[PDB]
Amino acid sequence: TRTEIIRELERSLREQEELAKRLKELLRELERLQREGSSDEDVRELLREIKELVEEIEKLAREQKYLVEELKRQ
Amino acid sequence: TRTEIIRELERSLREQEELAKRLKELLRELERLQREGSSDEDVRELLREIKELVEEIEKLAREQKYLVEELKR
Repeated sequence: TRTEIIRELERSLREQEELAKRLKELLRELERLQREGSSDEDVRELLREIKELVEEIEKLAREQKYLVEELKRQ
Repeated sequence: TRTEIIRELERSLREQEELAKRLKELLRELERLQREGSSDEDVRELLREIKELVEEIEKLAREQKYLVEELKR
């Protein structure tokens, strides 16, 4: 039972890494668009995707809390 | 101990929660700056802060993987 929870937790932590990396990429793009100028629509589109990723990152935190509690309760 | 490693994981997750909370807060501000207009400097300043928070979230993932590796053994 320990191993199965750990495998799921490890997947979740990998996902956290990947989402943070993607978020960094989008923020880099936003900085470029702001620096060289762009349409308001172009900025809003990046902000929308950035918002989605941050919401996904929040979800992972709740998952990981649950999985760590499972490991604690064994 | 398993107990002490779990406590470290609990700490790291609390830190992750707080960063996520702050990150949403700053993004709301960023949306305001774009919506209501602002100096380029104000936007760049906020983006610098947001970038730092995201780097910490990535750092915490690596810390948490390290702690889980300890827990497995």
